[PDB]
Amino acid sequence: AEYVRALFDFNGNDEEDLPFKKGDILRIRDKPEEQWWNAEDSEGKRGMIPVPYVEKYR
Amino acid sequence: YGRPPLPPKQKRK
Repeated sequence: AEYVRALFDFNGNDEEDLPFKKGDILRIRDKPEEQWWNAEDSEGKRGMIPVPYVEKYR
Repeated sequence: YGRPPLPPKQKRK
């Protein structure tokens, strides 16, 4: 799996967004556009995340 | 680096 680390808190705005906290590790499910990816959190919740707010995590 | 603004959503099918 591909993972990213949150650089900032993301409260989200829209129903489809996946909120997260600074430092969280998120799994990338797919990449429907350049700056918004579909991710999954450790609780199994899914949604859109802003790519500028994350870093590759390996 | 700071906190970049939230990116626009392109919302393409």
